[PDB]
Amino acid sequence: HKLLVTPPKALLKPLSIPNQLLLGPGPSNLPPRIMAAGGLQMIGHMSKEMYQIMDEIKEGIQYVFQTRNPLTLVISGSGHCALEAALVNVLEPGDSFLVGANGIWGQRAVDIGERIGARVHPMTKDPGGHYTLQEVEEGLAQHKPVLLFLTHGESSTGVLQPLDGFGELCHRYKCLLLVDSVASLGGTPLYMDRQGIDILYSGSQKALNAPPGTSLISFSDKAKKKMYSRKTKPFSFYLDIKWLANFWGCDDQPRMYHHTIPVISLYSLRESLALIAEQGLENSWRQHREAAAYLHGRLQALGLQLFVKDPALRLPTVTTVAVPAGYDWRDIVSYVMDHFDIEIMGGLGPSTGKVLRIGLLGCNATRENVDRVTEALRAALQHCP
Amino acid sequence: HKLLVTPPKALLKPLSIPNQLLLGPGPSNLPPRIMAAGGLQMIGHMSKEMYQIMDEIKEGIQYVFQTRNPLTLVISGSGHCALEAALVNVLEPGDSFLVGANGIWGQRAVDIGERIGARVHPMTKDPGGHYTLQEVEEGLAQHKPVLLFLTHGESSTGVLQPLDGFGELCHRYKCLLLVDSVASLGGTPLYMDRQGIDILYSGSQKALNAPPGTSLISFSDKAKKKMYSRKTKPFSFYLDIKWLANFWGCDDQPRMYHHTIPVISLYSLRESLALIAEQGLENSWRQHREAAAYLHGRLQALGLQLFVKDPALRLPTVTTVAVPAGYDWRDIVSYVMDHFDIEIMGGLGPSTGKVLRIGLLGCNATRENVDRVTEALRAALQHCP
Ligand SMILES: *Cc1c(COP(=O)(O)O)cnc(C)c1O
Ligand SMILES: *Cc1c(COP(=O)(O)O)cnc(C)c1O
Repeated sequence: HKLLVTPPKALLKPLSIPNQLLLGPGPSNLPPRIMAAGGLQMIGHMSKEMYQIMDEIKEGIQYVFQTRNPLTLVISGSGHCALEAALVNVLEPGDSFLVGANGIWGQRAVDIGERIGARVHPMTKDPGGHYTLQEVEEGLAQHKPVLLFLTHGESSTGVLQPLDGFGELCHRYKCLLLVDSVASLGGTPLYMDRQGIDILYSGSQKALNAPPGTSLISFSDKAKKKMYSRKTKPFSFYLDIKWLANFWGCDDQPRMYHHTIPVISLYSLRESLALIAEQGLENSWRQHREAAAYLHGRLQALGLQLFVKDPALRLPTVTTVAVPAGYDWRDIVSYVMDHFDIEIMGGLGPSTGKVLRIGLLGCNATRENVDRVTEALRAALQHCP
Repeated sequence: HKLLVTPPKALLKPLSIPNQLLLGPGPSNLPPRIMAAGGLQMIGHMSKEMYQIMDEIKEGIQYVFQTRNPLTLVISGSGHCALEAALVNVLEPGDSFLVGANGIWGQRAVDIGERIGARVHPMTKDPGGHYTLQEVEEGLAQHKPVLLFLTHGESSTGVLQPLDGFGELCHRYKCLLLVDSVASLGGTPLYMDRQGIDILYSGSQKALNAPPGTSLISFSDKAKKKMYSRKTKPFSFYLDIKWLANFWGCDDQPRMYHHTIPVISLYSLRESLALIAEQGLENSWRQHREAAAYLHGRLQALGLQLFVKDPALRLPTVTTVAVPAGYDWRDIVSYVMDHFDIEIMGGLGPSTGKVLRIGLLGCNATRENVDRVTEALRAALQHCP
């Protein structure tokens, strides 16, 4: 009858949070509109009003993806969860799957691919390598895979991958194209339909400035074919597209309960799509281009060296800087946080220990924050060791 | 170069939401403290401050679960996603899995079990059936399963399942116990450790009144054994416990990035655990008992008949009422919403069409809302057909 665990003393103090300027690869600081909807009251997860908001979010994804794919919806999970949803519904165990292992994203896409039992083919490329359209038409012709995965914005390495024709290509091989646009969406040009991409996904907490935990996905009719006619059943119920599609209104059938959508995160995601819709994709693209170029200038002035040699290959949203020799990078990062309240990051996966990563995302890709991060990284450079 | 999709006109209007009194099985209305943290700014998903909040959330789960299991953490997904996480790490394909199919929850637990390739054994019981400790010791002895699943609070049917000894039992069969306490946690007594439960999970949007999209989970050392020594790799990367455990600080090794936790939802979940810690589990349990009894009284007065005959079996958090003959239930539900701005629900799964469901959850389990829902359901009863 007696209680083993007593109420935690930490929980009896008020929730307090530090004020940080988040200039790493994400998540990023939230604009006022997005904090506001986050503080909103609940409505029924199946009210007609919730359905209306969901439908608006749908159009929002279609606008930012540039597509009319009826099979377009939010995944109730982080970026990873959309990637996993893409793979777990598309790949039968047995299917052949070709992955551009450019950075950690291609690796994760492999790890998942393996886990769901697939003939995965690692086109390994060193941290910084953007796959050649020449390397691709060889790789896929060679392995005749049902699916290719490619990272658009490689936030692990800072690479901006060209996408043109790969869609036209893959289609000729009866191959569907899967693109990770989590870091790239909103920050650089992308056209799901015109570039004939089959599965595009992005995440909430990058250029869109919504809080992390939701993600975005769209399937071309070809993918819709393959998924609705697979013999095997996806190893996941949570991520089962047939269920998700229906509840999200992509069917002929009335919405059936599947799982409880994250209502409040949807309010905030909605707003983030409203915001970029008001700005406009091209205006937003330009801002990210302009901010990144500015940031590049200042870093080079500091004596710092950009990690990606060719500028046309540089991801505007996440800039990667080689590590200043004679410096323990961790100090640099710590000094920025410790003295300026600013978050920047280091390497991830392949790029671990080899780079610093600086993000410029949505309402935060500004000349000012470029100034703040430069003036912070200058000071770091002065007294780090 | 030209843009197919134009910015959606719906997104160019401000986000507006109706004011609803949510008295169904969840999600429920949010208290002020929980709306406030929801409107908070972002911090680094890997800042020491985020780690501190996560650790406080951990204690919070340990307190509300009544456990010291080191393997205790939040799942970045709805209730379903915790259930799926439990199953996908515990069950090897081949393993024998025994499920109390009392309501839709047992069914979902089957569907998943099948999907991950398991020897699932459906102890079907009609909508309302609480498994007999007698039916259990037979079923599990018979099938020698590695895992049993049982719904604690059956929100599909309104049944409150007894749990005592099943833990002691299952252990004697070298069987791990898995309990769904999503609807029951905070609202009725439950003691993970004292009742020797092996895997307990709950969800954020029921009695805790946090927004939907996160969930809670804990593994006993026995489960921790089985999971860290399975030969096969879980069909999911997102839900892989080895990765999740590490990032959540349950390891000897420093936290490695896995996926981006939903920072803002964590703020809100934290607060919801702070709130129940201040109230206290027994005080909260009593409130739900008192409110439910009150609600029961009023429903019976209306001529309405409680769906679960024996009162000791009634889930305090979700009350189920048989459908008044001569009434199309959908009208009743609609009339409540249309005239009173109140949400109540109907059947789900097995109980579809056969019942109405009324939820009493956390700060919302109050005599007042019992009054409001009674006075709304009286009026409905007057002029429904
Ligand atoms: C941030 C990011 C993701 C999202 O990962 P989560 O942590 O799961 O949200 C996915 N892909 C890329 C390329 C990213 O930069
Ligand atoms: C509400 C509830 C859940 C949660 O389901 P999600 O919609 O995935 O959050 C799980 N189990 C039971 C018994 C519930 O009442």
